[PDB]
Amino acid sequence: SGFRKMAFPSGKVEGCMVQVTCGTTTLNGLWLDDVVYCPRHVICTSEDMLNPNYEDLLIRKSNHNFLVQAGNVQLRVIGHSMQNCVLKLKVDTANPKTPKYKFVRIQPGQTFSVLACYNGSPSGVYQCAMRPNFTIKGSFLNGSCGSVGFNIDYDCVSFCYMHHMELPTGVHAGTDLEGNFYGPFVDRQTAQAAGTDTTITVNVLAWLYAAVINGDRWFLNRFTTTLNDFNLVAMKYNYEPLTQDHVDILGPLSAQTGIAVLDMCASLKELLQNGMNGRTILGSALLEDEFTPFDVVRQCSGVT
Amino acid sequence: SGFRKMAFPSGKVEGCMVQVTCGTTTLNGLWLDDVVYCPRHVICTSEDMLNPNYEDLLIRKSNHNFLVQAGNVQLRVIGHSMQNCVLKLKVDTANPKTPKYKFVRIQPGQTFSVLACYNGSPSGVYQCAMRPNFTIKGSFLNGSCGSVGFNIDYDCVSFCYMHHMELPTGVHAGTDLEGNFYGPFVDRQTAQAAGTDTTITVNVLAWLYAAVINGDRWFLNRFTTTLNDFNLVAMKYNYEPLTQDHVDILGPLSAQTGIAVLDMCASLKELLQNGMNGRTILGSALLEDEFTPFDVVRQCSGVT
Ligand SMILES: CC(=O)N1CCN(CC(=O)Nc2cnccc2C)CC1
Ligand SMILES: CC(=O)N1CCN(CC(=O)Nc2cnccc2C)CC1
Repeated sequence: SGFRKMAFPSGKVEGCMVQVTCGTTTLNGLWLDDVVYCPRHVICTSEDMLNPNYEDLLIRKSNHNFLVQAGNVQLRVIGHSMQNCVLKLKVDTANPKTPKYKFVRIQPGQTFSVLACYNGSPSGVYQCAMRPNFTIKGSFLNGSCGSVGFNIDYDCVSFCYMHHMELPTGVHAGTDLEGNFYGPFVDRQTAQAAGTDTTITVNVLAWLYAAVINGDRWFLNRFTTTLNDFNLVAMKYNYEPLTQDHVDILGPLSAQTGIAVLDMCASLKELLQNGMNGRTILGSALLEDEFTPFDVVRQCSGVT
Repeated sequence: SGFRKMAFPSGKVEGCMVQVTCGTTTLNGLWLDDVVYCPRHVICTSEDMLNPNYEDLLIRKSNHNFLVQAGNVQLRVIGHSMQNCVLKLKVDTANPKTPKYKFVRIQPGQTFSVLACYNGSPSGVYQCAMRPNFTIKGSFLNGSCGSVGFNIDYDCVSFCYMHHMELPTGVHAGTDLEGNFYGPFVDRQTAQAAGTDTTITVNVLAWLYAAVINGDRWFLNRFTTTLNDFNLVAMKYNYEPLTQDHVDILGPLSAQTGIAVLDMCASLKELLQNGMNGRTILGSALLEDEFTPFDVVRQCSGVT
């Protein structure tokens, strides 16, 4: 028992972190096989930042300008290329610590762990969700670019995010490992609109199931609702509309607790309409949406 | 910017996790140099659990009864001994992945990361605080015993906790790495009183400084208070009394923000007396006490 905002063990990803320096800029790189991936803005200077011409800036750079260091060992760069907003630096040595891995583009509302790094050195690990508006609310300071987000399925690391920027609002934006930004963001120091965000309804329901499993039950009521009725409340409270696909993903949790998904929706409806009345659920005084139904099942069964 | 409940990178500790089986019971062990540490209750059976005579139960066991497996490799046990509530199994091979390490007994109110493990395999990592009453509110299922808590100072891992039990209240208890329980707990399946707990005042203040640094400032007011006055409020709201030692530890945060510690106390006093009024601080709707002043400084400066 107990429910915590748990991150994946970061060991397999720590073994891939390197430092990348180009000119005066230092950030993090991800060394997998004989390739180091890093944000392309490592080639920018302070003036360039406002509207960089990345193709022109990269043409001024040669393999020897990319200084890549894995702790104490220096890597020899034998190729460089830009793919979307990432640079791929081919090195002459395959990372001996390369885990089994995949590059995946996650969906908004899915969760992942972030290994925050500075100068190629890991500082901490935390779990977070890709917001419906494609931003993440992380903890990143200057030098954290190139830190990655990932999930782990037994021995396979699926990298889903590489950190690129902090928007003027203090929220974070980045790319998949092919350098495509999540959301409308660009790697420029410009004010950029993040879409209207919503709360991830399916995750809040999953977390209400985690609460019941772990003994927090005060919010269960004598009511039920329909998807239509619930979605009118979700609309008023800026929650994602619930679909049958979300109900289907909550199936295992519904089966385990014996609480029908629409009955849990009626509990969530009453919490949205009345608040928590100064009470808590799993140590939180708000409705948590950073746990997917998969996360809840995994934590509640002890998956390694 | 951004502030997250960050755990230490778990790689150095993942490399130490092993599985220990004695009879029908399997739990986790910590392999450091040529010693494997694990909870002594690995030698109990269902009947024994209520009041085990550990000295007698261990006398029935020989080195060959302790099956220790590090992933796929089997370790050869050449000695066994009980120290307080831990067993130390001497093995014939020093762990090649042994990091620089220390065994420390943490103080109540201090924080640490837990690497939750099942069958010697890491499942996740989360940060938590040792409650003032010496319990932890973790996420542990059957098989998680032997999972450890730790802090990391650059390359040195200070192990401070080994998980032993879940109290009937769903809270967790364990020992330091010398097998001494934190708090009054014993390794028996008996109802056990956990002391009256309090909120870690110095940590809530540290977290209010983290909030101001990261832009959440709505709670700052035109008031000040004294340690005496603040401590009358702390008393009413079951917060730890604030001392000059706590004020001194908040010094760096006070210097960085320019907000005197007693002025932050007056903000905390108003939040205790009036609540959050449906607002949030760093994504939380309650007063968070799981970040020490050290944690706040480290996260706000990017320490690796
Ligand atoms: C070079 C360029 O066009 N830019 C504009 C500056 N950015 C730098 C940037 O966003 N850093 C950063 C990331 N995360 C947290 C904190 C900070 C300070 C990179 C992309
Ligand atoms: C052998 C003995 O005297 N006991 C009594 C049983 N306990 C087992 C125990 O507390 N397990 C556990 C730990 N954490 C979360 C969930 C569970 C189920 C070990 C100590």
